[PDB]
Amino acid sequence: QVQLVESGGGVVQPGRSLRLSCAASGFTFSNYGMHWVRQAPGKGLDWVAVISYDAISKSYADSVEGRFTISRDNSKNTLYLQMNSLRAEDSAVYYCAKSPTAIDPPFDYWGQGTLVTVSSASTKGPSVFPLAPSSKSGGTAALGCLVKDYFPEPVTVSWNSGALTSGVHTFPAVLQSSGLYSLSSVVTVPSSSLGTQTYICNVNHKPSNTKVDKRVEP
Amino acid sequence: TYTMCDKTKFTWKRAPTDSGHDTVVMEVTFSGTKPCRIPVRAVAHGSPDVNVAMLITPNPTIENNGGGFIEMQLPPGDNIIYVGELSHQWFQKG
Amino acid sequence: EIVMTQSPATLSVSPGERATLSCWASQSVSSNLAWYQQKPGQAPRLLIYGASTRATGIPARFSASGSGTEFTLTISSLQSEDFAVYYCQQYNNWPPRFGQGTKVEIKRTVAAPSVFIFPPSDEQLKSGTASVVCLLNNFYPREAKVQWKVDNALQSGNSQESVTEQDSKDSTYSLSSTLTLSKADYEKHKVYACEVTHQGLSSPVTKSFNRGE
Ligand code: NA
Ligand code: NA
Repeated sequence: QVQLVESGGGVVQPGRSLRLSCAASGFTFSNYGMHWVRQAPGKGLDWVAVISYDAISKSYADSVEGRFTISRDNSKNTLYLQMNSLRAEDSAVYYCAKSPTAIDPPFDYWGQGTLVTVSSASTKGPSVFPLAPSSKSGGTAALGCLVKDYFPEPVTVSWNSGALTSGVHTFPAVLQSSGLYSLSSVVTVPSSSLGTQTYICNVNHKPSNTKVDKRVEP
Repeated sequence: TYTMCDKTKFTWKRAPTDSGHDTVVMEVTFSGTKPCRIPVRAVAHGSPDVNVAMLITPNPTIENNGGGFIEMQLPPGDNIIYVGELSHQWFQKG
Repeated sequence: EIVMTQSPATLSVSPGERATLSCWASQSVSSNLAWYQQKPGQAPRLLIYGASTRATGIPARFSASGSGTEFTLTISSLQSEDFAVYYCQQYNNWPPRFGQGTKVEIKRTVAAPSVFIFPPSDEQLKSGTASVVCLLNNFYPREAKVQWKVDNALQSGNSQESVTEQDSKDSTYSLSSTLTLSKADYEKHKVYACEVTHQGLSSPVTKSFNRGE
């Protein structure tokens, strides 16, 4: 029943502005406080702002006071976060969070989050290169794909269109000095399988509309 | 500058009572996030839209350590005092 | 504001054992303390509110207690889905504040990595850059050291590393490291080697190839 869908995330250049929204359903939105919480990549949870059930009360974390504005439309069951003067350190997954009461925490339900990337880099689809299996990679051969120089996050990878899941490792991207990400995805397979089964990594980069399938051959 | 206290988290510490000096006094306990401004109002029975609580304590708050006292005047007749969702009937003499 | 501290930062326990997580407040937050669970790549979930009350659909092996400045969360008989990051949050005083989290990971025996090395592809090489990838597969514990050597010279500042979440099946970690040279520099050298130090290896393990060979 209770659902919180965020949207509005994306790339924004430093100093500029973004508005997030969160559409609520499955509960009487107008009876409950709503909060925004954010989480930078790999860091802890970070409270941002609150708005009371009736919009009369708002409070902000100190790191965003005077730059963010929280608001809500109770006839549209929608929560908003207007973010001005964005800084690189504002980059995070932003969650809307429901209160079980009129304003206070705790947070009984959470959205899936929306990714805000504050950066000057241009969107770019990844180049996908094969990590070929060799002797240099007993009964086991490793192979994979190197997903290089894309922006922004995220990218998804599958092997044989989702049919090869066992033994697959898709690693967290690293941010290179260029401001672009790279990631690798590897599979361990029986080394006798190289001579019979095809291995093809599927790389999808929704932000740049890139879709790539590299075949990885010995 | 304070948010309004979460209206679900009040109980009576001292219920509405006559102060002697022509006012109504009361104490509340608040179990939520502090500090905050106490939402307080009252209505004449059958007149739910018109607040009639005349506050002598005009800005009652729960502080980090104290607060909870409210003083008001009310019109004659059957009234209901609300502190958040917490209520108490108060009949007022003429 | 209130500073919330959690201890320890990481807790390794075997399945079926009990995990006790601590949460400290710089000043009293009465009983207005909540606990959250967050699994890799997912939104957090409320576990405990009011210091000791279980949220709905939370199983009984989760219990919590405390008031004032010290709170504990206890997980009895850890099940594989219980392994995640746990955050406390005080909400006695605005602004509500999260602690920094405690990672609960599965403890297992020491497992040495399998090391594989990947030369740059010919497609990347015609683009003017060369990436050499070293893979450390299925090791425990998480700490591992990878050194890049190019014609036996230790490399510095030209590599980046990444580590997966704990594998739910065998409780191991995997690590990928990329060494990036320009095509010109890559063609000036011959031996490219990845040297792996880890607790399950009697001595460091080197995997290498010869460019062209
Ligand atoms: Na409150
Ligand atoms: Na926080």
